[PDB]
Amino acid sequence: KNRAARVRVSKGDKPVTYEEAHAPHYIAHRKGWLSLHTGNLDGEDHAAERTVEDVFLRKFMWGTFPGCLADQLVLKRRGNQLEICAVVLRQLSPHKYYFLVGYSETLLSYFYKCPVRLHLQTVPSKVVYKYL
Amino acid sequence: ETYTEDFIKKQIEEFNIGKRHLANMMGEDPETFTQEDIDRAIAYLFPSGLFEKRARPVMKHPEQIF
Amino acid sequence: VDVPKDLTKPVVTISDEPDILYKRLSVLVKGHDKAVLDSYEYFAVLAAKELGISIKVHEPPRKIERFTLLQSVHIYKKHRVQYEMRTLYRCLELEHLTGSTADVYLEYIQRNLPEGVAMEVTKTQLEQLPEHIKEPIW
Amino acid sequence: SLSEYAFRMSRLSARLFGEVTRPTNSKSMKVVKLFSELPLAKKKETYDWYPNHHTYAELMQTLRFLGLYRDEHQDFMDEQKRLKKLRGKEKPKKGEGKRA
Amino acid sequence: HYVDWRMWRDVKRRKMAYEYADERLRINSLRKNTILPKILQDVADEEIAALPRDSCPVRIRNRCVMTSRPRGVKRRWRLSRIVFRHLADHGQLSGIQRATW
Amino acid sequence: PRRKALPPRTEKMAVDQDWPSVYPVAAPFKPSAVPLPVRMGYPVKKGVPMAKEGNLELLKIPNFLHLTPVAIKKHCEALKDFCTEWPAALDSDEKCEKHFPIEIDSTDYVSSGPSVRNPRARVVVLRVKLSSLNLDDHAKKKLIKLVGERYCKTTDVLTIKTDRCPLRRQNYDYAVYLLTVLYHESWNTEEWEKSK
Amino acid sequence: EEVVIPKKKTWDKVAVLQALASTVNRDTTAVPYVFQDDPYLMPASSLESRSFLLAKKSGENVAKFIINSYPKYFQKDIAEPHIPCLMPEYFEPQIKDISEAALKERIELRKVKASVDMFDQLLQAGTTVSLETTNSLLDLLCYYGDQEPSTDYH
Amino acid sequence: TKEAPETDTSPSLWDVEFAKQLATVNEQPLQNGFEELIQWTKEGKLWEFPINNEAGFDDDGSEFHEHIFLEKHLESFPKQGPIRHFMELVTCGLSKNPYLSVKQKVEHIEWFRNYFNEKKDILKESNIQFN
Ligand SMILES: [Mg+2]
Ligand SMILES: [Mg+2]
Repeated sequence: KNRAARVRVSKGDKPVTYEEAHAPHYIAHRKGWLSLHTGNLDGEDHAAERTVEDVFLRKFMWGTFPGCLADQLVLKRRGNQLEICAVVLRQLSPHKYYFLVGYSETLLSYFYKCPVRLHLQTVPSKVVYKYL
Repeated sequence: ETYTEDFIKKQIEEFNIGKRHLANMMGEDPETFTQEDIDRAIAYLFPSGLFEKRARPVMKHPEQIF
Repeated sequence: VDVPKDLTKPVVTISDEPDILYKRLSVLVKGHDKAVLDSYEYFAVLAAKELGISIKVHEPPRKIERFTLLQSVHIYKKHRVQYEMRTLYRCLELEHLTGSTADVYLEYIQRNLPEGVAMEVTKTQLEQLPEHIKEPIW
Repeated sequence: SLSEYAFRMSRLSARLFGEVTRPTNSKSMKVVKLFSELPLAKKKETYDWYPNHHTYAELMQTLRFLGLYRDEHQDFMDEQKRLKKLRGKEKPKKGEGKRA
Repeated sequence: HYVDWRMWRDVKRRKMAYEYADERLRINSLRKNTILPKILQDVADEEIAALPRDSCPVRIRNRCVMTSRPRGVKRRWRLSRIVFRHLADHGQLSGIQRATW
Repeated sequence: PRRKALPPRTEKMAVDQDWPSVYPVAAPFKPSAVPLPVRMGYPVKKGVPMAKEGNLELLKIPNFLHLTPVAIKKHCEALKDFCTEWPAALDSDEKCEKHFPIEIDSTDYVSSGPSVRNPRARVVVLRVKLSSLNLDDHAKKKLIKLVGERYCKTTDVLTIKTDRCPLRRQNYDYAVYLLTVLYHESWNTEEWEKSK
Repeated sequence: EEVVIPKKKTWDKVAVLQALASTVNRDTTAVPYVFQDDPYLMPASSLESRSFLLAKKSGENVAKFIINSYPKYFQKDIAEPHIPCLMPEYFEPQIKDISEAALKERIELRKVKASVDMFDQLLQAGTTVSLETTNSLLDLLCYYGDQEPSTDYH
Repeated sequence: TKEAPETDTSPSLWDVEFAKQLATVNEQPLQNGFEELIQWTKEGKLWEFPINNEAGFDDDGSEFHEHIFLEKHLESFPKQGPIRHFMELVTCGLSKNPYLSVKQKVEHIEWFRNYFNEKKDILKESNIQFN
């Protein structure tokens, strides 16, 4: 039986998001990609470098906004701009979100030598697609 | 997910207002803005290459959705 | 009511140097999503018509690169997972435009290049013969 | 297998296009190839194959000590190491191992 | 802070190979031709053979940059098949999908 | 009491507003700013596509909200002052060839990333028809033997591709140099040519 | 026959962005652009409008404090063209010799105390200090009043 | 008004600080997204459009003939013989290398010049005279 990226059936009490509820064979069919760049197009270079950066940004944001992320990050690249779109919860005070936004954008801009921006969308709770 | 009649009445009010907003974005007459124009405008503003059309962005009348 | 009274326009200086003449500009965009290329085509074509640039469009054949990988971390050789990368194309062909018009149009559509879309713009410039070649030395 | 006219015409085209002018065998032509490209060890894909793991690990360790990054994995390792001391399974001092 | 000692040895091999690349190139050019005297080429053979062993580029191994796996690596992403699939199957690799045809 | 989120500002938008002011530049989808009841997501059985709030699928899309037909027409009206007029005399391609017999091809590559470098951008291709050059019978015969496959008899075009210099301006100056030495050597007659 | 080629037009690197910016006006339903466009993060008063920006600026100061404290983590330059404004800053003098050229470095960094000490030691040794440099030392002392300028953290 | 300016005037601490007080009177937060792009462009963070893949990289102002004609650097080598034939292949390969600067290409040629000087005795045995 296949396992890769499959939330297995339970007793009907496990809430799953839309992304978590779709196995890998639905990528490009019912769900899009979590990162968009030109590295994987035919005749394009630097796919390896873009990949390492994406893996780091996901770990950085997970530990920088602990317990706040309500979904996976969406990483977008246009030119030399880097946009990070995250869906967060409404538990931390706004002051701490503004501190962490100013802190993370500045730190990542100096780390990867490019203008980085972080767009936050807050939700009252984790959006549930179904109960497995 | 049960849907009451007061909930559908609110969804129809939002679709009529959003339909005039969409016509305003595309610079078209809100009166003669049909569902075919809505589908065309949504495909341009929110381009989705997902193979399954049922998973693409949609803005239809509530009676055709719920 | 709270509208600006006078707006400062960016300074465009007319130089004394002659401008470049482009016989053709072949803008080839590549992406993974056909619908995104459709929206970009509509935007780029509408932008060219408003600026008075003659533009044609066609779709080169897509490319699909596929490769195979083992499915298990250990043994089970006869069980694989296959992946692919789809590269879709859209070619905008612009003709008979000066260097100043090409710089404005390209800057406008390059800044609005959606994420995940690359561009390869081939510019065919018109030049006159060098002065040394117009006649033999002897 | 070329006439004297064709041979002299090919030597003339070689001088204009910056090719090898003297008659050179296939072995000696490897010298031209060697200096016409970068060695494999000098290509960026080669010497920058790995990301600097020292930088990433050291940076995130510093941010954790600064209280700005929460390392769940490191917190897990710390808790396991703390409970092993209470259980008597502590790391010995160098030179003071069970074999002395 | 590299994955393991084997990755650390390959890191040092890539560093030393980069430092001696120009010298090895120049000495090799003296050996790869039939123009120079044999007496001079025999001396060049001894010179390049006396350079440090870890300067030889054939000793470099393309290992997975996240797990140090020495085989099953895809060169374009520098990832082992296992790590590549983990990222691809979660939709984190731009434009990569399962292939059916 | 906990912080209560404000209602979305779409409730304050008029149906006759100036939308380009809401999305002036490319920005990610924001449910609280887009006054459209748009839904996205493969629905569950007897369900509906998920609403826009907290919808990650709408966040993955490179939207064109900043490029509505109304905005594009206003943008292009301000960009007309930057354009120059194509010469009216050059009405057809045959007329351009008459006055401008040389064509120079170069390519620029737009990718995403921190580095704008691309080694393919240095290549220069120079095309010219030998009919445009002042070549007699002897010179045109000698020029065709010197260039070899760079000349196409069907089209009568000489294609010189240069890419051995790091920069494109260097490969362009080198392409013009090659065309100059080829032209002057074709007119020069050596003594060994008598043995043809 | 002769064709008249049009004259070239030139503009600054931001002229096109400025032309597009002239087409849009202020959005009256939105809060200023500096704030996060989100109903939970938007300021709901003039007090939060001031404190939210101070919290964001505070986070930027903490990031710069870390970048300047651990510069070796931020020295890998992958940008082309180079971006000088995204590199760490070095506020410490790198010339450890006692001479005039070493005093001028501590005057550019605005090290009031170190520059005075370097000046005293340089003077006691008997070496000549130019007049232009002595004036450049007064400009630093006379401006800050013989006090160290503000810093991020000591 | 002052007909001739003092272009070489020194930037004293009093003049550099008064210029910062004039940058504070027009200091306002960015009002929209265009102004953020304009600010990043002036600072140099954002790429300039239309895209130029060679932006900020001029190979030391070198001309094409400095990369392609390297025989001027072989004036120290013999004019005939195997060493001339060998160095003509080195310079031929270097003249086709777009990844090296003129400075690096000369470093290669300078290395061979010194190498053949240290091997003069060995070359004399083979009837080759290198200086
Ligand atoms: Mg199976
Ligand atoms: Mg091997």
